[PDB]
This record gives sequence, structure tokens and C-alpha cells, in this order.
Amino acid sequence: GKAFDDGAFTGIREINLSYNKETAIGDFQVVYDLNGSPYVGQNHKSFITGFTPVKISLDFPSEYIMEVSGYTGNVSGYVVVRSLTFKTNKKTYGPYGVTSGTPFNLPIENGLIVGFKGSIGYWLDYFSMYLSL
Amino acid sequence: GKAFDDGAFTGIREINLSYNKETAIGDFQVVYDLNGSPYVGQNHKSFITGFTPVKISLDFPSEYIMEVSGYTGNVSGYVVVRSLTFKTNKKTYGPYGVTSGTPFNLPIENGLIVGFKGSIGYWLDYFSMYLSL
Amino acid sequence: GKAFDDGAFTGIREINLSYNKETAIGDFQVVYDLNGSPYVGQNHKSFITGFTPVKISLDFPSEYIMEVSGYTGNVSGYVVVRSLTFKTNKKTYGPYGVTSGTPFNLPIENGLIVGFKGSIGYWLDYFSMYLSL
Amino acid sequence: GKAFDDGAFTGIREINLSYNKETAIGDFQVVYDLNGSPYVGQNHKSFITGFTPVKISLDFPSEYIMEVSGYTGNVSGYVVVRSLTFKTNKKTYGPYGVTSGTPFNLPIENGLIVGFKGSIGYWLDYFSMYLSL
Amino acid sequence: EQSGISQTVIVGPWGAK
Amino acid sequence: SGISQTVIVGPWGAK
Amino acid sequence: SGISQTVIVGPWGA
Amino acid sequence: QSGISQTVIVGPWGAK
Ligand SMILES: O=[N+]([O-])c1ccc(O[C@@H]2O[C@H](CO)[C@H](O)[C@H](O)[C@H]2O)cc1
Ligand SMILES: O=[N+]([O-])c1ccc(O[C@@H]2O[C@H](CO)[C@H](O)[C@H](O)[C@H]2O)cc1
Repeated sequence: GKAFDDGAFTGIREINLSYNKETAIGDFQVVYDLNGSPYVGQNHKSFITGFTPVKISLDFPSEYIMEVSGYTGNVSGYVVVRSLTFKTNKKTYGPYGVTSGTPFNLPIENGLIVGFKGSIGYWLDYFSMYLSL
Repeated sequence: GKAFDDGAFTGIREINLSYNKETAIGDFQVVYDLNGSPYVGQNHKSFITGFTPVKISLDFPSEYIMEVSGYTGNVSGYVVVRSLTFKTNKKTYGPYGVTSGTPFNLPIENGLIVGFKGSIGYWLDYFSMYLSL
Repeated sequence: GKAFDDGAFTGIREINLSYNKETAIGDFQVVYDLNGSPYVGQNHKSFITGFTPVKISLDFPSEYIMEVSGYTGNVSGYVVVRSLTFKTNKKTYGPYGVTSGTPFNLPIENGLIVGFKGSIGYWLDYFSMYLSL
Repeated sequence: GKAFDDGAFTGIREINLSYNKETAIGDFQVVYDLNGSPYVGQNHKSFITGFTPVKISLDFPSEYIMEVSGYTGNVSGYVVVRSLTFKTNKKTYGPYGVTSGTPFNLPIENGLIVGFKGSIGYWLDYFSMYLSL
Repeated sequence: EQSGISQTVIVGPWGAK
Repeated sequence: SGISQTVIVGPWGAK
Repeated sequence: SGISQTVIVGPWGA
Repeated sequence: QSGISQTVIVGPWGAK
């Protein structure tokens, strides 16, 4: 897997990801807010292709993510993130992928997700989130 | 259950909780640090007795929690926190309770848990954590 | 003098200080907010007495300090804090003390003073402020 | 003057300013750190020329500013920033510009300057600083 | 316009909703 | 809202 | 150091 | 790290 680390920004304007219902999450790229202007993050791509792209365009700054959840499971011998859901204060986006395996969830009562880091090989192996006020 | 909210502090010195190996977490209390002085949190008590107490005494400030994990699930038809495990930079405390149901985990790469809030009825119903640098 | 350090809290409810119109600032004590309840800070007293006491009772949480200013200069051969003024979003309190020597000022556009440290001998020798969101 | 506001970043790599000892600070531009990479801030120019340029290139991240000081004063009828000095943990840069008028100073015991905002006409009218851990 | 109460990040809750 | 906040000190200089 | 820090939670997935 | 939370601190103003 290639490690990635976007670092921290001011907020999130858009999430671009891709998935395959045969397998798991493939690619991941965020358009951040940086001091009220868009900042297009690096595009973190799988080693393989064939995934279905999705674009989550948030109504920034009024709309923001309150919970990220998903499932981890084994795909072809790799334990990876198979599904993601993004719940905002407005709507739920997802699940994307295959909702099968071990669940995880990060609900936020106060604060914002301001950045992502993680590792992508064939699929999204794992990820972390920067949180700020 | 009865809600509680300890607020936010400088760090964690000790956690005193009780649990039952057939049900879930019961009482919960924390000694925080407050600018170098122990702050003795209120003891948040289950409505029932019969729990086993455990005292997690951390070597503050060099020892600190890196991951809280556990399970939530049904007891007596209520969704409650059935188990908790606290992993620090020095060792793992738990699991306490019953490791059954839906897993959750909050691993921390950077930052500190500085406060707890939640609700306890017969068992710990839910909880949240204040995080800070 | 004697160094002091209150550390950091949730906000400020009241400032008690004392001064002499011929010398400098003497004593200093804050009633902080700690998670929505008053926390009575340590009283940092001069080694001498006879100062005029001042109590600034803020309308917490809506009134908060936006600028601390004052003057440093010489009293009996020691550099000390000769004067303090506290400006809130609603009112100005001060100047207290003697407004001569070198001015200083900390205006805050966003965030809060949540704690004080410093040193007091016969007079306030120096001080620093903790700032947080 | 024309208002500017760069916003907040991860740190400071270089400050470019200009000054005239007969008057005050003119131009101001910062190369920020943004998650490990240089971010070239917009160049905030004086409406006039005739200034001496200054580039302060810091050894980021080993070197960081620990104190900003300066003077404000009247120039041709306008209160402006006449002088700036930047002290780091390695060296002191300045004073740049005329060290006369009302001094101000912001020493930082803990934390980092991570952004600037302000206004520049003929001269730097005023500024503020974003601070973070 | 801030109030005079300092804010902190809070994650959760886990358990009953 | 969705915008992260930071402490800001100042301004020094003109009103 | 000269690098601003922020809370990071995770990883999830493995 | 250590287990102690930190905060921005500005100052000191005065002696020393
Ligand atoms: O005026 N005096 O005789 C006089 C006597 C003792 C004094 O004590 C002095 O207070 C100073 C200013 O607060 C410093 O804290 C100094 O450390 C302390 O010894 C200061 C002045
Ligand atoms: O008397 N002048 O040559 C003179 C004329 C116009 C000037 O512009 C003035 O710059 C000022 C100082 O930076 C303020 O920004 C003011 O708002 C701007 O109009 C400043 C000086």
C-alpha cells in the first residue's frame, strides 16, 4: 500500500471516492476548504482500476460530516475497508461498497474532520482523520 | 439512565469502573489531572449492585490512553456498553465486561482523552470522550 | 518574587486584583469557569499589604476579555507591572495602578484567556496568559 | 488601506517585507508551511515604492518565531506599523524600520504563529496573527 | 461572536442512541 | 459551521 | 517544533 | 508525547 497523509485543512468541500461491489473502496481524493477557498487534495489511487467513481459535493460551509462509518473485511487475502458511509448534518451518503465484515464508526459531537491520512494498495487498507474545532 | 458529564480536564490519572462478566459495565469514575492536581470526578453509579470493581491507576504523565475500545449490545433489552478496554503506551487494561455484540474503537494517533460524559442506568448506556492536544 | 501558574480553565468569571496609585499592581486572583461551574483560583499575594482591592465581576459567559493592556516600569529598582487595564466586549475596567513606563497590550480577535501565570514579589513582576478556543 | 487575510496554515517558512526608516513597513508577504510544503502567500503591496526589501528565511521546522515586536506611530497623519522585529529560537531578525513611537510585543511561551492578516495602504496600517499549537 | 466558554472536540457517543 | 477556527491576537496598529 | 499539530483519530480498517 | 494537555501561552510581560 502507498501511504498518504493530506494533513489538516479548514473544512471539507467534496469527497471523491470509488468502490466496487465485488470488492472494496479503491480511490480517495478530497477537495478541502483552506481559509474559505477550495484546495484540491492529492488523488490517492488504487494500484488497480475498474472502480465506480462517486462524488459527494457538500454544501460547505453549512453542511459538514458528523459521522463516518464503514466495514472492514477480507478481499482476496487483504483486510481492507469494504464500505464507507458519510453522515452529514443534512443527509447520509452511502453506504458505498459492500457492507460486510467488522463495523467501525466515528461519530463527532463537537468538532470537524479537517483531513485524512491512510494507505491504499489494491484497496483502501486503513485511514485516520484529523479533527479540529 | 442518569446522564453525567465530567467536562474537560488536563489529562487522566486513574479510572475506577465496575463490571459484571455476564452483563456489562456498571459504575464509572475518573480521577483527572487538572493543571497538575488530581481532580476527583464524581462516581457515576449503576442503579444496581453486584459488580466487580477495578482500579486503573496510570503512571501520569508518562502513561496515557492511546485507544479505547469495547462492545455495545443488548442487556435486558437495552443497548448498553457491554465491555471496555483501555490501551495505553505502557500496557492494556481489560477487557472488562462481556466482549459480545457490536465492536467499537477509538484509537488516537495524536492527542489525549481529557473528559468523559455519558449515561448510566442499570448499566453504562453510552459515553463520549473529550479530546485535546 | 514567588512564581505562580494557575494553568488553563474554561473561561473567566471574576478578576480580583489590588494596586497602589504610587507604585504598581500588588495581588492577583481569578475566579475561573471550569466546565460551567466557578473555580476559585489561588490568591497570588504580594509580600506586602496595603493595596487597594478591585473586583471585576464579569457577566460570564457572554462578557469576556478582549484586550489586556498595561505598563511595565521601575519601582525601587525592579521592573514590575505598574498598571493593568481589562477591556471586555462590553466594558473597560481600569487603568489600575500607575500608567507610566513601557506600554504593552494583548488584544484578542478570536479565542479566550483561560488562565494566568507569572511572579509577584512586592509587586507583580511579570505575567503570561493561556489562550484557547 | 487594503485589507488582507491569509488565513491559518501549519507554520512559517519565510517572511518577505519592505521598509523605509523615514516612514514605516511597506510590503508584506509570507511563505507558509502547509502540511510540509511551502505555500506562497499573496504579496500584499504598499500603494507606493521606495522601500528596502527584507527576506527572513527560516530553517523550518527547527526554527520558529518566539516573539514578534515592533512600534506603531504616526506617519503623514496615519497610525501605522513603523517597525517589526522577529525573534526565533535561533536568532533575531530586525528591527526593520524605525524603532520609534508606541512599542508592542507578543512573546509566545507555547504555540506557533500560523497566519497573518492586516491592512496595507501606503504603509502597513495594522496586523494580527493566527496562533495554534 | 464567541461566548466566554472554551470549546473542546468531543467524539461519540457509543452505545444506546 | 463547517469552517475550522483558530486563535487570533491583534490587531496592532491603526483602528 | 515549528509544525502545528492537530488531534488525529484512527486508524480504522486494519 | 506526555499525558499533559497543552495550551497556547503568550507572554511574559514585565521583568526578566
Ligand atoms: O522597596 N523595597 O525596600 C523593596 C524591598 C523588597 C522588594 O522585594 C522584591 O520585589 C521585587 C518586585 O516585586 C521582586 O520580586 C524581587 O524579587 C523582590 O526581592 C522590593 C522593594
Ligand atoms: O499624505 N500621503 O502622501 C498619503 C496619501 C494617501 C495615503 O493613503 C493612505 O495610506 C494610509 C497609510 O497606510 C491608510 O491606509 C489610508 O487608509 C490610505 O488612504 C497615505 C499617505
